[PDB]
Amino acid sequence: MPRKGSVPKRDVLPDPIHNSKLVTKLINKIMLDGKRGTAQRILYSAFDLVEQRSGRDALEVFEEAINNIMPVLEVKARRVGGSNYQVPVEVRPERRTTLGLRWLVNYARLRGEKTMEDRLANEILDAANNTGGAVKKREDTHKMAEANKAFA
Amino acid sequence: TVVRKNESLEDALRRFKRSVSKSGTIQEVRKREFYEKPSVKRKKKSEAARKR
RNA sequence: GGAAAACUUGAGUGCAGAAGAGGAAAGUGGAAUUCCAUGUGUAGCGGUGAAAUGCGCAGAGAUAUGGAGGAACACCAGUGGCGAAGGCGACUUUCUGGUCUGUAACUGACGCUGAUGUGCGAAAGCGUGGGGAUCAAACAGGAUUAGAUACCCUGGUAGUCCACGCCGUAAACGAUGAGUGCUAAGUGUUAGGGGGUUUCCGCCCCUUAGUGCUGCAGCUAACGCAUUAAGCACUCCGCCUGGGGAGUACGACCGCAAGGUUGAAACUCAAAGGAAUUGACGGGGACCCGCACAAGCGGUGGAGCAUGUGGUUUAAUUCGAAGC
RNA sequence: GGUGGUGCAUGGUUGUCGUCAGCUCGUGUCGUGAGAUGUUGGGUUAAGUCCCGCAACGAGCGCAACCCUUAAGCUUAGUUG
Repeated sequence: MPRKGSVPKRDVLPDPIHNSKLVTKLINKIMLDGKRGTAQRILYSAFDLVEQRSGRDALEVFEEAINNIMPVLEVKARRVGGSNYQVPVEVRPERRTTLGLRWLVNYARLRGEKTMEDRLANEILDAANNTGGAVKKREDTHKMAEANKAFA
Repeated sequence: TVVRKNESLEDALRRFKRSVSKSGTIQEVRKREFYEKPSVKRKKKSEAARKR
């Protein structure tokens, strides 16, 4: 029911492993087909190469990795007819936390391996330092409405 | 014809756009774009002014 | 009806002033599109809903103290004013028209319609000289678009602008002919006369002529009108009485033409028409609702099957479905 | 005997618009009539679901649960459970 405009946002649960709502919201994103026991336990094996390439703990590195995915300018195409409609949108932190995690489990499946025992381990610690993989959520909107700043 | 100094350019842009606003200069070259007939120039002189 | 008088409202001749785009003639200056030249410079400038034709290497435009042309002259600009109407607009002046108020001096109704006649007569068209600076029929170019040269665009011809001849036509309509009496109001505003306070030129109010906006009784079919009557009365002229055919044949008049004015019938249809009502759809606007769209997650179409449709096929591949 | 024909002779009868929420009557009044008011203006909402204010009042149909049940209770019999 979107034609009323704003719908209330859906809420999160913090897992007792980390006491973080986003750790289980990282669990709620990796659940392809909603597989709870079959993907979370294998994502628990798929931070073992994430923490192999990064000695810092997960609760610090997961707010480090998405901090290079949270943008300041995204694009919402407005009805302007024959224009590029590239309107800069400073994100509300609800969707800014949401959009930083949306492109993560979209991208693990086009690398050299195709096993989610380590597809989620391949994907995360390539996408922490604002270079490649999931930063094209953030860094490509920083090269989309900027060379054409005439179509805000 | 209005010089804006002793400030920044923002209120100088907001003077130039205001000196444009309080003038029959940009409105006159808006007035003098094309021709309206004197059977219809009084339609502008009544529907904007005889109702005012 | 004629005969002898007067009064002045009504009208004219008086007097004191207001205003202006009212017609025909002389000046002052501004700004602009076009040109030629300086400086300047070199890649684009113009034009485009979308790009392009074009204009660009000559400097195209640009750019200013300053060089010019065509033609008009925002500001004072208004349900302002004047003109019978077509109309009237930078002004300074010339010649005036005419409006209006006030005092009302005077002549003693000197009036209205208005057939004839005479004028004006908007725009375009028949032509002349400034005209082609801008605009622009006709013509041109580029593409769009499913369709072009159409909606887009310019260049550009007479025609434009004005003066010099007209034609005699417009929704020239306030869709209300012109002159006179009488019946609810409020409300601004244009000019003159009237003032009370005063004002430091302004408040309130009488009146005239009007310019406007709302609004009784009366009115009509209703709209709507109601002191700037389609109300209540009088006088004159003109026009009308079904629609086409028809402003049409012919004839008459005019015109330089364009063509115009004047102005029927045969024959056919019994409906045309004016108001006001309910739906209808809307490429007219507005308002809400929907995994309708977006926000996210897969599938079918990707390819093997088997399932019955539609094609074939038979004497059967029964018979009916068939967009949600 | 007909499935031989004919939904279009038809009784039906369903799906659709469609969750669409809209749809009707008596007394007033007003109109020469053609016809209009009760469902609306203000604020509050999931749908004739509100209250104020409205020339309205009365009468409605669908209208929410009412029917079945989730679950959260109590009570009964401990029955082969």
